[PDB]
Amino acid sequence: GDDQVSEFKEAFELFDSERTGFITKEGLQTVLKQFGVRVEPAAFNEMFNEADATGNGKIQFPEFLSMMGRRMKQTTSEDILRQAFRTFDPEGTGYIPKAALQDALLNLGDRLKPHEFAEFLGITETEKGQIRYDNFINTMFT
Amino acid sequence: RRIGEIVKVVQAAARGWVERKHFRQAREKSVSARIIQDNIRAYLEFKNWAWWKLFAKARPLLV
Amino acid sequence: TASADQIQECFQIFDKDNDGKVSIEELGSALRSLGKNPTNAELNTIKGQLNAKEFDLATFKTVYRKPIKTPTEQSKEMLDAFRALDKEGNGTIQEAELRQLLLNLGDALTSSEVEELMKEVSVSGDGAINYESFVDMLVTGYPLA
Ligand SMILES: [Ca+2]
Ligand SMILES: [Ca+2]
Repeated sequence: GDDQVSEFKEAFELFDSERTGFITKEGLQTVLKQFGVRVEPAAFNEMFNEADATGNGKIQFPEFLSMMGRRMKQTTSEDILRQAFRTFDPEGTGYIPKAALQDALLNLGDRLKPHEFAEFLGITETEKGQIRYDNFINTMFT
Repeated sequence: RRIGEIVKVVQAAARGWVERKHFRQAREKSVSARIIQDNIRAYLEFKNWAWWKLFAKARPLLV
Repeated sequence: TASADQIQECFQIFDKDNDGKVSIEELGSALRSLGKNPTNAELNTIKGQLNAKEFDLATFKTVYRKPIKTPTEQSKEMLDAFRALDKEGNGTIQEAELRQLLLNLGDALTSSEVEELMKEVSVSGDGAINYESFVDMLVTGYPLA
């Protein structure tokens, strides 16, 4: 009963390419090599231990799910984020005037800080007063 | 007279419609802003997280 | 009828500065936003009872959950009103008369309110509007998300 969960389960399944139902340290090393993600030794132990909440050396799906959910639960699907930008760009321009979003994202809802809104600009304000927002979206769904 | 009295219900319902109209606009803007905020805040929190990098690499392979 | 989550959402939208308070001058607007339509008299009684210049969410919930009329609860009275104003017996009223009544009598609306209402209203070549269609717009238009 949720699209986030199904996506996390699909990912876990790809990471379980031995089909055992769990990820060992040995297996996680292989997964990182497969997908070309580089992690230094300290960061590897940290990431494994983050996922392996029971500390038994094996990451079960529910453990992975809990961890990914904690960090990603407030994200949405690509389509929902696209539509949310479309509120502020009713035509299909792919561009929103930076003074228009700024007042929206800084004043409405759970207001962003100027530094979060500045990091956001660091991604998608390619011109001087215009935000492309696809530069942000595509960094999450490449 | 009696006309002043009978139109008050029409005035009440008219105000209602105007406010519901204004509110749809304001709510659409706030809901959309919230989705964007939630997504930015999350991304900035996990962008350098190894599990994110791995998940992001796997995502195109998922149904 | 608005859920608790919808009532909170609405309140938060009105509470632009996020201090947990909304001006009493916006209580009518906030109630109306969620599909309840107090008359000026009714709203004034409610405001007087609150004896406050602002209200919080708990208050808004309490006020909103009272049996203030929804738009369908006003259909009969509205159609009776318009029928009593219907000179020709053809289901129409002149838009000019409608504007005058809304603006100059009773719980008079503002000019801005009247222009927003009339923007969505079809006027014939003799200046007539179908008042049941107008009532229908008031009752069914912009429903709860
Ligand atoms: Ca475990
Ligand atoms: Ca306030």
